[PDB]
Amino acid sequence: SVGIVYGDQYRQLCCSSPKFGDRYALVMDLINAYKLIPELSRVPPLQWDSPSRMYEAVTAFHSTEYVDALKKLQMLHCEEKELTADDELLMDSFSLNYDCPGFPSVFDYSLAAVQGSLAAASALICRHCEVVINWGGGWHHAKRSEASGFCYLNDIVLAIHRLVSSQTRVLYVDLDLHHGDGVEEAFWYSPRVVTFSVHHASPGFFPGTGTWNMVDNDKLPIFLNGAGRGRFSAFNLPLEEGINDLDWSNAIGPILDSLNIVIQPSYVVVQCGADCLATDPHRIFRLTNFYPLSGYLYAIKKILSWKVPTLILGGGGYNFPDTARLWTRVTALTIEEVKGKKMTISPEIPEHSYFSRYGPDFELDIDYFPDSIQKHHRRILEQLRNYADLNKLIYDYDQVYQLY
Ligand SMILES: [K+]
Ligand SMILES: [K+]
Ligand SMILES: [Zn+2]
Repeated sequence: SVGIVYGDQYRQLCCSSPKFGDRYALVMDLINAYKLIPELSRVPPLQWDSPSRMYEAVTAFHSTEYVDALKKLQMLHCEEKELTADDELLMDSFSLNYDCPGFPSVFDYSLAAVQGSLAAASALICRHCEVVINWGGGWHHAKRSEASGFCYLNDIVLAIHRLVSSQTRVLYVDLDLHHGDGVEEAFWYSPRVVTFSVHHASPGFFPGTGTWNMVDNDKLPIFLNGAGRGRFSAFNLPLEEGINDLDWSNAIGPILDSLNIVIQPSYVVVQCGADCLATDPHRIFRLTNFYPLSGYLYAIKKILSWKVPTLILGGGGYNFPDTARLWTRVTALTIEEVKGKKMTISPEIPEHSYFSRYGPDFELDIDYFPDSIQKHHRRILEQLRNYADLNKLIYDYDQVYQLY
């Protein structure tokens, strides 16, 4: 069965932030408008028996000082008076400012994503669901003691921790426009959680990592890829702007297949940030949600074909209607692949709460008309072999080679 995280309180909290506003409501309501909810298993967000238990859970990754500061940020933003100079300095020291501002619900909002992704992980662990979706989660940039890119708590890292602690190996796949730095860092030293991010990278583009390592020497630059026992276990594919569905699919396809073959993961966690869409305000990549093929749908279908318990998460995407259009198709596709039953989504957006937001055409398709990679493939193939050799993994080097 395919599970999805939702709930009345969950929805309210996920819609309480200034940056993402009511995005989660549009997503879930569009899924509902397409009559998909009865096909899905409702997974309630996790709750804790006490403040201490909650704190224990979140500090499994985050520092106590950082969690304390994030809690204080909420309290301060629920008061009339301005922050003191000392409190400003404190918040700045955790990057709780700039693109990670405070707001009255900042702690509750951030924690909600954690509640949802932990619950999703548990439903996979006890085998209640074969796949679980959490469109309220996917906050890949949050660090141990730093907020980053409107990510305050890293629900992904905490969920993966739960999965690995349930030998267990986890494959993390980050499809967002931006490098999955927080998750990559969290597992930099662990061979058990392999991370793979495909993203745009270019000078001055956030967050700046996931590409060639810039250092003071004249040698050709190279990629960092993990450390200690985690050497070779962090994979990255930076792509130039403008890439379309087909080229993006061909770029990541062989990599995904080779990773599954070599790693043989017990769980897959996929971050499906929707900011690669051609209609995203970034205007960097040109992916679509087309399903006659959308790069996103191509990747998800491939991952699902592995029949490995899978967690599907959200992430970036500041065009709310088109993010909803994409995730609705991802959800329908997941039902179809898992349950082996056909879904017939009307090409026309059905009347519902937010119908008006889908102008002007009101169709399910987004309103859009559509050497380096070979070098990356060779590099990645070499890294995969290196990872396998270091971890004494069994597999056919030629079969994997033939994938590319
Ligand atoms: K990414
Ligand atoms: K790793
Ligand atoms: Zn992003």
